[PDB]
Amino acid sequence: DIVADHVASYGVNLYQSYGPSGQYSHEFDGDEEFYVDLERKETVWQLPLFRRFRRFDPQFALTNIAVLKHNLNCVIKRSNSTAATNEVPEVTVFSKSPVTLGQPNTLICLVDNIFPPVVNITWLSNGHSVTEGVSETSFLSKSDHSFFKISYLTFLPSAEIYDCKVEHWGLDEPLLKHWEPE
Amino acid sequence: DIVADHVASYGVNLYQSYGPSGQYSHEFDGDEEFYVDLERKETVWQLPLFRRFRRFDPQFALTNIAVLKHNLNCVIKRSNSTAATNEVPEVTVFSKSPVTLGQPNTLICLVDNIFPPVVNITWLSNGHSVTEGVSETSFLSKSDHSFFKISYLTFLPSADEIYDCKVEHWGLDEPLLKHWEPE
Amino acid sequence: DIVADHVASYGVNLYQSYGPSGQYSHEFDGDEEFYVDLERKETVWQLPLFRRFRRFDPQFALTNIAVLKHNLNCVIKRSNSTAATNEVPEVTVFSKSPVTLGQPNTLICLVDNIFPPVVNITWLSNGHSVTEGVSETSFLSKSDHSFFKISYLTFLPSADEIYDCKVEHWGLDEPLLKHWEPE
Amino acid sequence: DIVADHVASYGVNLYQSYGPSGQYSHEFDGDEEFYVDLERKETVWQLPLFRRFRRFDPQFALTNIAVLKHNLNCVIKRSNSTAATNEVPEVTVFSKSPVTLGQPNTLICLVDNIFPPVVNITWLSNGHSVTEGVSETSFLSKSDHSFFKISYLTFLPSADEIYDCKVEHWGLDEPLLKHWEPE
Amino acid sequence: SPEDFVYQFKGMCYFTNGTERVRLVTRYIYNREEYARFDSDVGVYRAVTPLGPPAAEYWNSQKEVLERTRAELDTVCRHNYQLELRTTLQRRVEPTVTISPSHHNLLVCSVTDFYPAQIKVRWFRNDQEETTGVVSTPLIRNGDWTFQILVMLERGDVYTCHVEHPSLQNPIIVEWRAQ
Amino acid sequence: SPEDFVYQFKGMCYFTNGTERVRLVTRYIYNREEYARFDSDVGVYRAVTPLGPPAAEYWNSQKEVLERTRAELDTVCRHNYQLELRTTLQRRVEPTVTISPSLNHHNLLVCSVTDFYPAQIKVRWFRNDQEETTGVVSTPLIRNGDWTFQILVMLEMTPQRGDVYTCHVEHPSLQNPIIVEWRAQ
Amino acid sequence: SPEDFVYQFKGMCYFTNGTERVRLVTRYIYNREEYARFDSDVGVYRAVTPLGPPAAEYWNSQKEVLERTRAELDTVCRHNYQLELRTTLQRRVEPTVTISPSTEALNHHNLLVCSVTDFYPAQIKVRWFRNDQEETTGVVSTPLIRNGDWTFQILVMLEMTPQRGDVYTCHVEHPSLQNPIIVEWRA
Amino acid sequence: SPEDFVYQFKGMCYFTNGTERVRLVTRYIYNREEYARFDSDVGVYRAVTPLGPPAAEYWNSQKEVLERTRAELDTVCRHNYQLELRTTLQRRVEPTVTISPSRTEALNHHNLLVCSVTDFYPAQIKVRWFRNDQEETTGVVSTPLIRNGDWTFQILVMLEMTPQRGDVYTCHVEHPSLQNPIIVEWRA
Amino acid sequence: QVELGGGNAVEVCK
Amino acid sequence: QVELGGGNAVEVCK
Amino acid sequence: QVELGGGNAVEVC
Amino acid sequence: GQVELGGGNAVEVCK
Ligand SMILES: *[C@@H]1O[C@H](CO)[C@@H](O)[C@H](O)[C@H]1NC(C)=O
Ligand SMILES: *[C@@H]1O[C@H](CO)[C@@H](O)[C@H](O)[C@H]1NC(C)=O
Ligand SMILES: *[C@@H]1O[C@H](CO)[C@@H](O)[C@H](O)[C@H]1NC(C)=O
Repeated sequence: DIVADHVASYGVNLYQSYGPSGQYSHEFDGDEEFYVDLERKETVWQLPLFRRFRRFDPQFALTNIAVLKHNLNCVIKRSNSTAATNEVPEVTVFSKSPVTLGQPNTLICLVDNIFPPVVNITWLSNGHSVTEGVSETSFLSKSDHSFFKISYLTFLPSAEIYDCKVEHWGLDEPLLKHWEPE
Repeated sequence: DIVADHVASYGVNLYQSYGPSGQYSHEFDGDEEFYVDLERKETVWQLPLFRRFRRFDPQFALTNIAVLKHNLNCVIKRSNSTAATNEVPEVTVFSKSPVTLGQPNTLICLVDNIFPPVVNITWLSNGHSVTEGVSETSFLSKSDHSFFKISYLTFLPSADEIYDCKVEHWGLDEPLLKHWEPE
Repeated sequence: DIVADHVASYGVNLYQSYGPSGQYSHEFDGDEEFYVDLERKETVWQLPLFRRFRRFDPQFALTNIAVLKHNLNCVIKRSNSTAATNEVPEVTVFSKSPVTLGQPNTLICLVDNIFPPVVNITWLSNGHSVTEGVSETSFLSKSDHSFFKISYLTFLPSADEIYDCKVEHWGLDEPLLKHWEPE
Repeated sequence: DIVADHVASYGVNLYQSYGPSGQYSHEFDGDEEFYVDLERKETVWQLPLFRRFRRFDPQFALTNIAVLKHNLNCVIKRSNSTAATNEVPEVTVFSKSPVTLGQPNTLICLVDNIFPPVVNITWLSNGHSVTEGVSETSFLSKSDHSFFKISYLTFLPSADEIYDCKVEHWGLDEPLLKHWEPE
Repeated sequence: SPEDFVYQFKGMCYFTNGTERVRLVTRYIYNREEYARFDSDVGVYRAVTPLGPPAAEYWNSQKEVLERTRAELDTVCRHNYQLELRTTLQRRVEPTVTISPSHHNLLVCSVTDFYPAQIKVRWFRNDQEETTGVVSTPLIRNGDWTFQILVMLERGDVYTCHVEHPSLQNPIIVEWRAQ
Repeated sequence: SPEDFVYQFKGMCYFTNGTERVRLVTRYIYNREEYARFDSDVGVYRAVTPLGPPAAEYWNSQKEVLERTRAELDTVCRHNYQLELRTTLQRRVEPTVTISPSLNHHNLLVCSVTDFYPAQIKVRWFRNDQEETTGVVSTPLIRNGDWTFQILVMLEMTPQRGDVYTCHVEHPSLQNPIIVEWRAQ
Repeated sequence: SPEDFVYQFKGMCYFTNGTERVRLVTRYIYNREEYARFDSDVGVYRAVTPLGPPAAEYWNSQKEVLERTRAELDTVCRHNYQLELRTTLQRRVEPTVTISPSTEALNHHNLLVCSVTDFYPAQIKVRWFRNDQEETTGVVSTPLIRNGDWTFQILVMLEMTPQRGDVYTCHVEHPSLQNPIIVEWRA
Repeated sequence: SPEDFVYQFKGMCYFTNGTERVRLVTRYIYNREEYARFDSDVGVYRAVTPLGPPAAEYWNSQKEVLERTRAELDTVCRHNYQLELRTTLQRRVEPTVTISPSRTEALNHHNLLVCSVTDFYPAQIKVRWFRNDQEETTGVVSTPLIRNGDWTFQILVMLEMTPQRGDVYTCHVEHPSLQNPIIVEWRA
Repeated sequence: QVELGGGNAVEVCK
Repeated sequence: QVELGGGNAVEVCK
Repeated sequence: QVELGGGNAVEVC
Repeated sequence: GQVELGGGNAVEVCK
């Protein structure tokens, strides 16, 4: 609705009841700049260029998240304990670079329309679960106040079929999306 | 949310300023039952079974749509002339039946998350634009108050014939092309 | 006279006196879609795609053909027994694909301006009559109410064998021979 | 000369010696957007749509018109006191809507080729001058640096009422009367 | 991109346990912002955004507009549902089953053109129901009152795709052996 | 007839293809003779008549006065066009189309397309279903002056048999062309 | 030569711009003389020759026979076209192009035959190109040959004199082709 | 299905023409419905749903909260943008262009060449196809801009071609991180 | 579906 | 029977 | 915003 | 590289 050359989110605050889960992150033009590890009191920048030339006090994140815990206990009293509505997530798998059946690559599993922000995104290579070479982003905010998460997988393309397994409350069964070398 | 065995929309009324175009349709479990041709004062049902056992006065659509034109001039006046936000439509092309080189089939182009409801959905077969055998649905409503449209293309699967779906929307920067061909 | 993008003939029914004989066929843009074998009560389509996905009840052909025989006894009585005028047919022989001595091909014998629809089209290979690999089309209609027939001959191009198309008609004085040989 | 999709006149400044009368108005595609009443310090918009979404500081008009009075005293001295040439105005009267007895309408009197901008436009109904239901526009600018004015008269078409437009200008020798009546 | 002003009205009925538990929710939507709604559980017009109080409170004062709409749960929702029971909810379309692949393991069982949406597809190796490796796509709505769903499954063995549907008295079984 | 001395100033903006091609021309006019003008395409003040060199060169000598005028291409022309984009450039008035005549004697059928905005409009006459390429007497576009227009399209015809004449009007304010019918006898 | 009596009937449909402009003409033909015909534009049975008034006026007197015939514009023409739209009007066969001289010699005038032999439908364009220069003269093209089995064929010849490095190409355009087919021939 | 209660807050800055036109909108969101927001153009806290009047009226009564929020347009939006101007808005990643057909190399059977322009930043990019230096304005199937999420983008521009002889197809890519356009060729 | 075609009209004979 | 739909409510407008 | 326009130029008098 | 800042959160009145 608000047209602008650049849109920044200096304060993506998130706090939920299901566990002590929280998140403080900044975003610029849709990409995540950093996220504050609330348990470690640590600002984790998402780029080598950011870690060297930018600074952010991690304590201000814990201050803001602590107010969320207070404000959450306030709207629950006003809304007569209205719980969250489980949304159906949309899963998409694609590669970062063209596949050459031998050149190292990175698989990308984008899980859109996530709500509430509680999800498990695990990889599968020929049935078996992959645990190494897997990394994911934090909960990136959307315009409709939902979230989407992206999981990465550095792999070796071989003539091996990979799957992305998403577990969410809005789904009845674990959703698997397929990807294979042409 | 509202859990229910069946969800019906007895009165999907829509009126916009651009056309100025409008639409009155009923839906049951997400499928379009009929739509009222506002120019001809004619109820056009979307199924042979509906045309035989159902009747709907088209005058109630023109009466109801005329109230929308009235209600529109006030929320624009109350919202200080707040225009619509152009959304990026999502295009997907797939076939209606399993493809068997020589057996007649039908291509389906689903254009999801349409807003505002102004779009061109045209087909392309081997570069050339298709004009015969193309039919589409009206604007079916979505839960987030957006729309989606589905266009059909009756075709004959051949070894050398590649089809495309051409979608033109304001939310897009250039006409979006989705490709489909029998492997 | 009548300009049109496509001209279809849904009902080229024909009934003759000699001796007796009839034919019912449909045509689209000059090509034969199917023909009903009136003796076998069977619809014989002229394309593999047509034989699998299209249907036509042959009984409507035998029903309509009986009306021609009925109407024929009316115009024969009203026109004071005006017989048919034998037309001189135009014969041309050509191949379906370029001929390369050894590659299977098909000879085509087009017999234009056929009237009345009574003709014998036989092939000749080195004098002798050919019996295997011979198929022909039905009487295809013309705008001037005449007919034309096309006979095919799948053959193996050799330096030997000089092939001929033998047409026997009442309008001709002797059987007309059109010659063909691999250059 | 300069072709354009839209031509706007953001600053139709006018000052003369006679009154001494002046005018500040804005125009878009030949129609008057507003005019500033220099004595009341009020921007008078000419449309309901303009009064709700637009604003203009009247002080910028009085500042600019005051410079005209300054710039005028120089060009009279530089041109050796070359006075204005009275042009002959052309008057035309027509109705806003098709004329139907009993149904309210509005008469329009166009006075073209006005120079200098000093004119009296009064209406006459069967001889006596009408004062109620009369409103007019300001001096609209022309490409040849002359002006034209439009006077309106809302009336009720009747069989026994004939209207006139009376124009008094220096370029004319006598008051010009243009006639209009329901044929 | 020319500006556009959109206004919508969607009188939606929610049916549960037949024509018994019926809920009517009429939504007045400006562009995509729903500003006023009527709820059968509430009984009156409620404002959803500050763009709605001037309209919801005016519609609650008039008894001819609030009584005509409260009765619409019976004259629109339950009235039209009696015709859905003889046409829509009676529609049976038999599904067209086709199995074809896209050392690995990827078998695509395409169950196409069926109505209604209730359907169960099961994979069977010889006669062993495959409870692992089943990649199923969500129900695809073709838009012509038919559906479509593709169920994937990741040494001489006969794999079969079993499709059960209300439009079928007996289950459809299609087999496919590796040549 | 008393003598009169008139002085005018017209700051005119020319828009093409939106805010992409904009040209500003301010005109300093004495009576009816324009003697000095500034052009955004040229960039400086130009003298147009011998009454202008003393004024054009004085306005070019001042650098803040030539800079204040050059910036008006953005602060006046392009600034107001964003305000025309929400009021004027969105104004759509649907035309009220009416057919009425001015028997075997030739007469004239007048299709009065009245009160419409903007100016782009196309009117066509139709006898039964044959577009009338002869006998169409159209008046030029009439500017009512109150942000509305009107045009009168006449048809010179003969009312014979049982033919239905229609007037088809196309206008941006219309989703479908407006059609008004008129039947003989 | 035995005498023969022929009777024909041709229910022909004429389509233009799709199913928008559709015209039905049934033709009652005796031998080669069409004596009575029905036209959807006319609306009734019309006699074309003096052999037709006794039949055309009788078929117009019965209201069930002309009403059943007037309705055939929808149950025969427009009904079958919906089935032609998914079978016949979708049939696309791309042509196989072959170049060969009609006797191969240098500096000796010859004729190059560009054989376009198996294509459908009838719309086709053939152009000759000598060294990427379109030969607008010396092109002898035969009319469209109807094979009769739902295929067409056309033979486009070029009058030329073979040289050293002249490269002739034959450009074929067809609705079944997104890009034109080009076949070359070197001396 | 376990119940969950989510609360979020989004302090968003909107930049146009640099720091000239900057707009601050803070959003207080309960579950998925934003119930209270502050707008720098408005100047005060606004209630968006009936869940907000008790919060909007309390936050406007305190004068230390309305001055702290109006100043956030300068201490957060314009303060961080001066830091984005030397790191993020200067980030230039050169795109890697690759041409390869989908179907295996056919003698003349139709094929489609996929020009994958992968890993580039920022998002502004223009790709054009050229058959023998003739810009293909028809038959070019381009995918929407893919956001990888690791500060890189990628777009795949496909061409529906027919492999003849000689045929030299090129994919022209222009990007702000490139002084001259990158061109990759492909011969039949 | 089932195709249809030109129904012939019967003439008064004998 | 004859099917029908929900009646829309008029806004304060003018 | 506030509409405006047409700045007039002063002459040497 | 100065000290970055962001969204100051507002506290709601609850017991
Ligand atoms: C596409 O839609 C626009 C309106 O959004 C219209 O102006 C244009 O003519 C359409 N293009 C085609 C090819 O139909
Ligand atoms: C116009 O009216 C004024 C007085 O109102 C009068 O002095 C003047 O002479 C009139 N104009 C003409 C041309 O007579
Ligand atoms: C903003 O825009 C103005 C005029 O469009 C320009 O002069 C200025 O350089 C731009 N950038 C700023 C103010 O940072």
